[PDB]
Amino acid sequence: LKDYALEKEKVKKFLQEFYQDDELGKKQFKYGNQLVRLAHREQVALYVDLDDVAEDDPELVDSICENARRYAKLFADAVQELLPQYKEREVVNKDVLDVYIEHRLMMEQPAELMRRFELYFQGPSSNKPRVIREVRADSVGKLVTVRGIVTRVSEVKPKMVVATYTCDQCGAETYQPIQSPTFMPLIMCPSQECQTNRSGGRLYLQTRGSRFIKFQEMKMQEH
Amino acid sequence: KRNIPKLDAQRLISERGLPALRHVFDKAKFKGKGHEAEDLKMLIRHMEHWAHRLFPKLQFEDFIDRVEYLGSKKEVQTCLKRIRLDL
DNA sequence: ACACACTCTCCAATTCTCTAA
DNA sequence: TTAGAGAATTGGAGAGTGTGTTTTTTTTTTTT
Ligand SMILES: [Zn+2]
Repeated sequence: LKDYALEKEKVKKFLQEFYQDDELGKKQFKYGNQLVRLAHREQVALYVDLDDVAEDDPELVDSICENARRYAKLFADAVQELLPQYKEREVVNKDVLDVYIEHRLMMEQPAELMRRFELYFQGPSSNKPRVIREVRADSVGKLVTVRGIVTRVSEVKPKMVVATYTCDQCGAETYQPIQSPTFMPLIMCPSQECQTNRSGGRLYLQTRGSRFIKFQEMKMQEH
Repeated sequence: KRNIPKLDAQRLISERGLPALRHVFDKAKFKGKGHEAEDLKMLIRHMEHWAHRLFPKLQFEDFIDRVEYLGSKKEVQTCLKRIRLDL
């Protein structure tokens, strides 16, 4: 397998150096500009285009198309590492969830809780759309493109991403990142003071601190 | 295994015991004549607060019984002679 | 895979007894 | 007189084991 550290540096190089002959050929480095907007919280999602990557490294594009999930995580971490370099400005406080984070910083002075951006791939122009019948089991885990008609859509629901608890006795806080479709919550304090004294303090979950994302379910059908 | 915590003499003469007691009241204030009830409430409030530092497992009355029994031991007298007068 | 009910064990707290401070 | 050390009895902290878990065809009475 590849060294994902080397791949991380290659991705950083792409973000740092790529220009699409952009802004009417003025070569203003589209992804650098995007990183400025992301750093100043002007924008949330970032759609990286695989046709741009193909100009420098088609083998990287092929590496992405199979086992896409690894490269999703990789690109997200690369963007988080590069974001402070494109910052120059202090942003105004505008969200209760971030007021909690600000209090947490003030008291301190995991990264998943702070990572307020989304990263998605726009498919390479080589890949023609499949019909819903041709997405067979040899395509598990691979990036695909599909075409059809929508039949049903749900309302938008809050989906849990990381839970935040508080302890009645010791005044500390704890975190629990969520990935599977289900989880089991915490009960009793794992901090060293409570544990060593066996003082039995309980954990209360805080909807003012935990992180949520907009989630919706949909169905699509053959022509 | 079975590392059960309990309040013995060495824990009682530790910093959160008598030394912390000696320093907790020098910030307090009391109102005196005709206010003895309120002063007692304040005193007991600080005492329950202090006791919870030393061993956060027992109720306050049970803790007082343990201290009343444990005060008999020579180990706390070796520290009492320092707390009284000076080290 | 994740919850009741039951059985069983070993560690060390509480008291008796003898002894010194 | 007051307090600590060595020996005996007993509680319970903890581990292990066993078990449970709308949508189609056909008849019968009474409404038409
Ligand atoms: Zn705690």
